[PDB]
Amino acid sequence: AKLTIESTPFNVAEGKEVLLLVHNLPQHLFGYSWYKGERCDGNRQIIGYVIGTQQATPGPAYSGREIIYPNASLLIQNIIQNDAGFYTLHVIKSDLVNEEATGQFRVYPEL
Amino acid sequence: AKLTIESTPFNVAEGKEVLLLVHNLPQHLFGYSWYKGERCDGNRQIIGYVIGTQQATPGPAYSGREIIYPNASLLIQNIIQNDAGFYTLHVIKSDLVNEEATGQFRVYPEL
Repeated sequence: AKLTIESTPFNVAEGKEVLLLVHNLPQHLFGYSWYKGERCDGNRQIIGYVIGTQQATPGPAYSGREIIYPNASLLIQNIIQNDAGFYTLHVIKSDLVNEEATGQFRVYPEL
Repeated sequence: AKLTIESTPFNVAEGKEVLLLVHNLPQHLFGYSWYKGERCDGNRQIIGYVIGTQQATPGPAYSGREIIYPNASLLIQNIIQNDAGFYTLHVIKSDLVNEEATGQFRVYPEL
Protein backbone atom coordinates (compact mmCIF):
# COMPACT_ATOMS: atom_id res chain seq x y z
CA ALA A 1 0.00 0.00 0.00
CA LYS A 2 2.27 2.81 1.23
CA LEU A 3 5.11 3.79 -1.04
CA THR A 4 8.47 3.01 0.66
CA ILE A 5 12.17 3.10 -0.20
CA GLU A 6 14.43 0.56 1.40
CA SER A 7 18.17 1.00 0.94
CA THR A 8 20.29 -2.11 0.67
CA PRO A 9 22.68 -2.20 2.36
CA PHE A 10 21.50 0.48 4.77
CA ASN A 11 25.18 0.73 5.51
CA VAL A 12 27.37 1.04 2.48
CA ALA A 13 31.13 0.85 2.73
CA GLU A 14 33.10 3.51 0.82
CA GLY A 15 33.62 2.57 -2.88
CA LYS A 16 30.87 -0.05 -2.91
CA GLU A 17 27.27 0.60 -3.92
CA VAL A 18 23.80 1.10 -2.55
CA LEU A 19 20.46 0.10 -4.09
CA LEU A 20 17.35 1.99 -3.12
CA LEU A 21 14.49 -0.45 -3.57
CA VAL A 22 11.04 0.99 -4.17
CA HIS A 23 8.01 -0.82 -2.78
CA ASN A 24 4.30 -0.40 -3.47
CA LEU A 25 4.34 1.76 -6.55
CA PRO A 26 0.80 3.19 -7.05
CA GLN A 27 -1.34 2.67 -10.15
CA HIS A 28 -1.73 4.95 -13.21
CA LEU A 29 1.96 5.91 -13.36
CA PHE A 30 3.83 8.15 -15.77
CA GLY A 31 7.44 8.38 -14.59
CA TYR A 32 9.74 8.99 -11.65
CA SER A 33 11.82 11.83 -10.27
CA TRP A 34 14.74 11.07 -7.96
CA TYR A 35 16.29 13.74 -5.72
CA LYS A 36 19.28 13.74 -3.38
CA GLY A 37 17.82 15.21 -0.20
CA GLU A 38 14.50 15.46 1.54
CA ARG A 39 12.62 17.94 -0.59
CA CYS A 40 12.07 18.29 -4.33
CA ASP A 41 15.03 20.67 -4.88
CA GLY A 42 15.43 20.63 -8.67
CA ASN A 43 19.04 21.72 -8.16
CA ARG A 44 19.73 18.41 -6.56
CA GLN A 45 17.67 16.21 -8.88
CA ILE A 46 19.55 13.13 -9.90
CA ILE A 47 17.29 11.83 -12.64
CA GLY A 48 13.86 11.54 -14.21
CA TYR A 49 12.43 8.65 -16.19
CA VAL A 50 9.32 8.31 -18.34
CA ILE A 51 7.77 4.90 -17.97
CA GLY A 52 5.96 5.12 -21.31
CA THR A 53 9.02 5.71 -23.47
CA GLN A 54 11.72 4.19 -21.22
CA GLN A 55 13.42 7.61 -21.49
CA ALA A 56 15.85 8.57 -18.78
CA THR A 57 17.09 12.13 -18.39
CA PRO A 58 19.86 13.24 -15.94
CA GLY A 59 19.37 16.20 -13.61
CA PRO A 60 21.75 18.81 -12.19
CA ALA A 61 22.90 16.40 -9.42
CA TYR A 62 23.58 13.33 -11.63
CA SER A 63 27.24 12.44 -11.33
CA GLY A 64 27.95 9.44 -13.59
CA ARG A 65 27.28 6.79 -10.97
CA GLU A 66 23.49 6.52 -10.68
CA ILE A 67 21.31 3.92 -12.44
CA ILE A 68 17.49 3.92 -12.52
CA TYR A 69 15.29 0.83 -12.98
CA PRO A 70 11.85 0.36 -14.52
CA ASN A 71 10.23 -0.14 -11.15
CA ALA A 72 11.70 3.06 -9.71
CA SER A 73 14.60 1.55 -7.79
CA LEU A 74 17.82 3.48 -8.09
CA LEU A 75 21.34 2.19 -7.56
CA ILE A 76 24.38 4.44 -6.89
CA GLN A 77 27.95 3.16 -7.50
CA ASN A 78 31.40 3.75 -6.08
CA ILE A 79 29.90 5.47 -3.07
CA ILE A 80 31.60 8.24 -1.11
CA GLN A 81 30.83 9.79 2.30
CA ASN A 82 29.03 12.77 0.84
CA ASP A 83 26.46 10.37 -0.69
CA ALA A 84 25.25 9.39 2.75
CA GLY A 85 21.98 10.98 3.64
CA PHE A 86 18.44 11.19 2.38
CA TYR A 87 17.11 10.52 -1.09
CA THR A 88 13.55 11.37 -2.09
CA LEU A 89 11.61 9.78 -4.93
CA HIS A 90 8.73 11.45 -6.55
CA VAL A 91 6.41 9.28 -8.51
CA ILE A 92 4.57 11.31 -11.04
CA LYS A 93 1.13 9.78 -11.50
CA SER A 94 -0.61 10.37 -14.84
CA ASP A 95 -3.19 12.83 -13.37
CA LEU A 96 -0.40 14.66 -11.53
CA VAL A 97 -1.58 14.15 -8.02
CA ASN A 98 1.73 12.44 -7.35
CA GLU A 99 3.19 10.49 -4.44
CA GLU A 100 6.56 10.87 -2.71
CA ALA A 101 8.75 8.88 -0.36
CA THR A 102 12.20 9.24 1.05
CA GLY A 103 14.81 6.81 2.19
CA GLN A 104 18.33 7.09 3.46
CA PHE A 105 21.51 5.16 3.79
CA ARG A 106 24.77 5.65 5.62
CA VAL A 107 28.32 5.36 4.41
CA TYR A 108 31.39 4.32 6.39
CA PRO A 109 35.15 3.83 5.96
CA GLU A 110 36.85 0.45 6.24
CA LEU A 111 40.23 0.00 7.99
CA ALA B 1 14.42 32.85 -16.99
CA LYS B 2 14.10 31.70 -13.37
CA LEU B 3 10.76 30.29 -12.34
CA THR B 4 9.15 32.56 -9.70
CA ILE B 5 5.86 32.81 -7.80
CA GLU B 6 4.64 36.24 -6.83
CA SER B 7 1.64 36.43 -4.51
CA THR B 8 -0.77 39.28 -4.99
CA PRO B 9 -1.53 40.78 -2.58
CA PHE B 10 1.45 39.62 -0.53
CA ASN B 11 -0.78 40.59 2.34
CA VAL B 12 -4.26 39.19 2.16
CA ALA B 13 -6.95 40.29 4.57
CA GLU B 14 -9.06 37.52 6.14
CA GLY B 15 -11.97 36.42 3.88
CA LYS B 16 -10.50 37.96 0.74
CA GLU B 17 -8.30 36.11 -1.75
CA VAL B 18 -4.74 35.69 -2.90
CA LEU B 19 -3.43 34.97 -6.39
CA LEU B 20 -0.08 33.27 -6.79
CA LEU B 21 1.24 34.42 -10.15
CA VAL B 22 3.76 32.18 -11.89
CA HIS B 23 6.51 33.76 -13.98
CA ASN B 24 8.94 32.25 -16.47
CA LEU B 25 7.44 28.84 -17.04
CA PRO B 26 10.08 26.65 -18.77
CA GLN B 27 9.62 24.96 -22.14
CA HIS B 28 8.47 21.37 -22.91
CA LEU B 29 5.83 21.30 -20.17
CA PHE B 30 3.39 18.58 -19.15
CA GLY B 31 1.48 19.80 -16.10
CA TYR B 32 1.75 21.36 -12.67
CA SER B 33 1.66 20.23 -9.06
CA TRP B 34 0.77 22.70 -6.32
CA TYR B 35 1.60 22.05 -2.65
CA LYS B 36 0.83 23.94 0.54
CA GLY B 37 4.23 24.12 2.21
CA GLU B 38 7.86 24.13 1.25
CA ARG B 39 8.46 20.57 0.18
CA CYS B 40 6.60 18.17 -2.09
CA ASP B 41 4.55 16.56 0.73
CA GLY B 42 1.86 14.66 -1.19
CA ASN B 43 -0.29 14.81 1.96
CA ARG B 44 -0.51 18.51 1.53
CA GLN B 45 -0.89 18.64 -2.25
CA ILE B 46 -3.60 21.02 -3.29
CA ILE B 47 -3.92 20.13 -6.96
CA GLY B 48 -2.39 18.80 -10.16
CA TYR B 49 -3.19 19.79 -13.72
CA VAL B 50 -2.29 18.26 -17.08
CA ILE B 51 -1.63 20.91 -19.66
CA GLY B 52 -2.34 18.56 -22.57
CA THR B 53 -5.85 17.58 -21.55
CA GLN B 54 -6.78 20.61 -19.39
CA GLN B 55 -7.48 18.03 -16.65
CA ALA B 56 -7.40 19.21 -13.08
CA THR B 57 -7.32 16.78 -10.18
CA PRO B 58 -7.61 17.76 -6.46
CA GLY B 59 -5.14 16.48 -3.86
CA PRO B 60 -5.47 15.62 -0.18
CA ALA B 61 -5.10 19.32 0.83
CA TYR B 62 -7.66 20.79 -1.64
CA SER B 63 -10.40 22.46 0.36
CA GLY B 64 -12.99 23.86 -2.08
CA ARG B 65 -11.41 27.29 -2.43
CA GLU B 66 -8.46 26.85 -4.79
CA ILE B 67 -8.49 27.56 -8.55
CA ILE B 68 -5.68 26.71 -10.99
CA TYR B 69 -5.00 28.52 -14.28
CA PRO B 70 -3.48 27.34 -17.57
CA ASN B 71 -0.26 29.20 -16.95
CA ALA B 72 0.22 27.67 -13.50
CA SER B 73 -1.05 30.55 -11.40
CA LEU B 74 -3.24 29.51 -8.51
CA LEU B 75 -5.82 31.59 -6.68
CA ILE B 76 -7.19 30.77 -3.20
CA GLN B 77 -10.51 32.25 -1.99
CA ASN B 78 -12.07 33.27 1.30
CA ILE B 79 -8.69 33.15 2.99
CA ILE B 80 -8.13 32.29 6.64
CA GLN B 81 -5.08 32.68 8.91
CA ASN B 82 -4.02 29.08 8.54
CA ASP B 83 -3.57 29.68 4.78
CA ALA B 84 -0.72 32.05 5.44
CA GLY B 85 2.63 30.52 4.75
CA PHE B 86 4.53 28.92 1.92
CA TYR B 87 3.20 27.33 -1.24
CA THR B 88 5.42 25.34 -3.58
CA LEU B 89 4.73 24.71 -7.27
CA HIS B 90 6.23 21.86 -9.10
CA VAL B 91 6.27 22.09 -12.83
CA ILE B 92 6.49 18.69 -14.32
CA LYS B 93 8.45 18.95 -17.57
CA SER B 94 7.78 16.31 -20.23
CA ASP B 95 11.16 14.53 -19.71
CA LEU B 96 10.62 14.62 -15.94
CA VAL B 97 13.60 16.66 -14.97
CA ASN B 98 11.18 19.12 -13.42
CA GLU B 99 11.50 22.59 -11.90
CA GLU B 100 10.14 23.92 -8.60
CA ALA B 101 9.56 27.27 -6.96
CA THR B 102 7.94 28.47 -3.80
CA GLY B 103 6.18 31.63 -2.81
CA GLN B 104 4.41 32.83 0.27
CA PHE B 105 1.83 35.26 1.42
CA ARG B 106 0.65 36.54 4.77
CA VAL B 107 -2.83 36.89 6.16
CA TYR B 108 -4.11 39.46 8.66
CA PRO B 109 -7.30 40.44 10.51
CA GLU B 110 -9.12 43.71 9.93
CA LEU B 111 -10.64 45.74 12.81
